[PDB]
Amino acid sequence: VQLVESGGGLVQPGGSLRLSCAASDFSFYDYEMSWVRQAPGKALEWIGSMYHSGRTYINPSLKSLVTISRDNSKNTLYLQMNSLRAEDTAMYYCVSNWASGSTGDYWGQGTLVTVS
Amino acid sequence: QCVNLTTRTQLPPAYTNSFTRGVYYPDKVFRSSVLHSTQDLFLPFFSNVTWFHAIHVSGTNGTKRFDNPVLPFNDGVYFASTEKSNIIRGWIFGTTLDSKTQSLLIVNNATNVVIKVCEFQFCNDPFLGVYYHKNNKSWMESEFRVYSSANNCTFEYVSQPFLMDLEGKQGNFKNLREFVFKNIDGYFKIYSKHTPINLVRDLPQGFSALEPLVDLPIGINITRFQTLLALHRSYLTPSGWTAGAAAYYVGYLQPRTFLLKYNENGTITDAVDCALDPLSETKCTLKSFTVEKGIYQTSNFRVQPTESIVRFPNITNLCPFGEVFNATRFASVYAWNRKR
Amino acid sequence: ISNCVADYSVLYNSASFSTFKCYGVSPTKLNDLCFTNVYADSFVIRGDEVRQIAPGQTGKIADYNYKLPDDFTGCVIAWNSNNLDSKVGGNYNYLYRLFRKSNLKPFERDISTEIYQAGSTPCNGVEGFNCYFPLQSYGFQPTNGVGYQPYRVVVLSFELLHAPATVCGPKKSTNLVKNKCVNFNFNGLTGTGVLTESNKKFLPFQQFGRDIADTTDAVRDPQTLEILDITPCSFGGVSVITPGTNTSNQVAVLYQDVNCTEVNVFQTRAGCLIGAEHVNNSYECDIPIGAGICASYQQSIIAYTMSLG
Ligand SMILES: *[C@@H]1O[C@H](CO)[C@@H](O[C@@H]2O[C@H](CO)[C@@H](O)[C@H](O)[C@H]2NC(C)=O)[C@H](O)[C@H]1NC(C)=O
Ligand SMILES: *[C@@H]1O[C@H](CO)[C@@H](O)[C@H](O)[C@H]1NC(C)=O
Ligand SMILES: *[C@@H]1O[C@H](CO)[C@@H](O)[C@H](O)[C@H]1NC(C)=O
Ligand SMILES: *[C@@H]1O[C@H](CO)[C@@H](O)[C@H](O)[C@H]1NC(C)=O
Ligand SMILES: *[C@@H]1O[C@H](CO)[C@@H](O)[C@H](O)[C@H]1NC(C)=O
Repeated sequence: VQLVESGGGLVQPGGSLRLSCAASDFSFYDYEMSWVRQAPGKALEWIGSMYHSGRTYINPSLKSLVTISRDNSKNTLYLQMNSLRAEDTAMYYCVSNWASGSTGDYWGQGTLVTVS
Repeated sequence: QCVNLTTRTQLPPAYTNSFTRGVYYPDKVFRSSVLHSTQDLFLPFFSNVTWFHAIHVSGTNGTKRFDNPVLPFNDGVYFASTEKSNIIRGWIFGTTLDSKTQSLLIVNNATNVVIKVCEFQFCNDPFLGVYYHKNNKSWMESEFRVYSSANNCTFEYVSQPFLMDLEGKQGNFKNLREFVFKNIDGYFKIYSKHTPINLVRDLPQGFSALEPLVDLPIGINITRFQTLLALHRSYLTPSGWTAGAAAYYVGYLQPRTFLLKYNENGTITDAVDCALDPLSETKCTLKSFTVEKGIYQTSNFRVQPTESIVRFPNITNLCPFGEVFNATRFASVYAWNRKR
Repeated sequence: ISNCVADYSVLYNSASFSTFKCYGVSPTKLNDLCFTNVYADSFVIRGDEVRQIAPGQTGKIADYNYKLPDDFTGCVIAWNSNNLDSKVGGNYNYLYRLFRKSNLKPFERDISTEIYQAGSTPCNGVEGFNCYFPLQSYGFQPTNGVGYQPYRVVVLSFELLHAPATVCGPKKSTNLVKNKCVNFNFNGLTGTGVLTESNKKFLPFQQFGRDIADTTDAVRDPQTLEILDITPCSFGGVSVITPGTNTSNQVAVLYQDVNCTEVNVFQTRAGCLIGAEHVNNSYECDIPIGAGICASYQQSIIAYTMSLG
């Protein structure tokens, strides 16, 4: 897959977690990016999104623990979620060209996380 | 990708003539035992077909050099080639062969022929070649070195391949694929078939009506062409590119009147050009392939004018306009002023 | 959409439909008029602001995001999708927009999101007060109002470019009946005649045959791919054989070269002779008919075979 994520594992309730997925060309991130996760038994739960300039809007339902850092030369973006609870034993995904439509986005694979 | 090798050789083409070649079915109408006369775009009998030579492998010491330039194409081309090895890959139909202009691509890809049309961004010199892939056990004949990147186009046509390796017998066929690509009223027509022929060079005396196999509904006013020839990478044998050779033809159609014979099964067996010889003109007027003895009035011949003559009197440097258009005041409607 | 068939008739019976709104294009004759290209649309917009997509109207969505053609080559097509995107707790996922620069020309597809100044305070890369973010959340719930729930608004637009046939309707088809005078339309080959199967060595690329003097006689079926003959059914002049209005009034009507099998009865080489008894006598030829047969009045009209002498 052209998009891989690093991070996760068995963490005591309350720890931190990170995911890293990167690209190469400056113009590949035109223009929208976001994040998503599918917990087993849970529907889609979008969190946040941002444009090229970096203006962000976050879903007010779970907007209390959102912190994102972005890069351009490295062509990266990181969704940082802290305070790992017991309801995150699922797989995550970062997406490039998220808003482009049904056939304008590329998906990923994620990593397994164990939470007690 | 986007790599150039043009070389030098420009050896002249030894002009040859096609005896009876370029006879086509300019309709989808069945006809049995009727001699029908048509006034369509055809290739005149016994005309100079450009005996082009592809990349010259003259064997004393290498020196492979390319002979695939851009030519002016009026209406169509009669294209034929032996290529016992599968060398010809496709065509680079276009108008300016640069950006900002639409172009047509034909590809062999002998699993599925691709007729692709996209506003590509061609690099400097377009050619072919073969490189490694290091995976999947495949080889690279990408025409993206011809077609750098496409944008603002959604024209694609992939069908059952017509340019197979239908030799299957290793000799006496030579896959003499004969083509005409003609543009009519913003519509593209292609006709072709395979002919087995034993001659080394030139063209034979045989007659073979050439059937259609695809019609393209796009509408590009194509002006400039280009052929493609398969090439292979140079290896450690005492950046290397483009090893190969071929031999291909180029023709040009002319508006002509043609009389065509039809078999009882609808297959065209013979044809006559109605503008070559007075004898052939006699056949067309009588609508028969055998004329009995006598004297027949075929047509009228007059000698045409040569130049142009214009004669005007010695009146110059006068323009009496404005005194009637830009006058201060005009007369009343019932008392209009008539200025001679 | 190009080199396809846009089944509009199917599209009238494809999904849930509530509101038809057409302007400049007839809604009943979409299949007949073949178009060139179709650029499909799919609105996700509450019905309150949908009615603003028209000249002489302004709105945050109609004249800002994605503009329909002024000369509407299509219809303002909006339906209802109340059962698509409803979730409990409020669907705050989709994106609003606050403001943009100014009025825009038709067909301006916006991708960039340059920062906007609201008053005398400049942004210069600053987001916040007087420099608003271009995103805000929606609200969708199964318990929300129908109007504020999402709508499936798939607006279809057409084009009359000068291009070969690329978009048109299906036009359907019918069945085939043989040995009867019918009216046929095989891809434009309109005519009347008798259709019967024939054995003609048609080439695969050849559609319909034609004999001398350009008289189509054979056509290949577009579906079964069979060779069918074409010939006009029986016609001809009608002649009347009478002994004059001085001896009787009985007449015999002759249909020239029309077989008696189709509309006493006697069949000749000149055609069926209706109203004349055939007798094996032979006298002088009184009323000439043809082919050595000619009738006479005895106590009825009887057709002989004329005696030479
Ligand atoms: C049909 O043919 C040509 C293909 O290029 C196009 O119009 C031409 O544009 C060039 C500009 O460099 C002119 O040199 C040619 O004279 C133009 N052709 C003609 C017939 O005028 C375009 O695709 C089409 N042009 C027309 C008039 O239909
Ligand atoms: C072909 O060209 C050569 C010279 O270029 C000329 O001698 C010859 O007559 C031409 N033949 C035909 C059929 O045009
Ligand atoms: C066209 O569709 C009909 C559907 O019944 C099918 O029977 C027929 O075989 C099709 N035509 C050809 C040449 O296959
Ligand atoms: C006309 O009628 C005769 C009756 O003998 C029959 O033999 C024939 O088949 C019919 N049709 C034609 C074309 O003659
Ligand atoms: C008259 O001709 C036909 C035979 O072809 C038949 O109706 C009948 O047998 C004949 N009658 C007499 C008296 O010959």
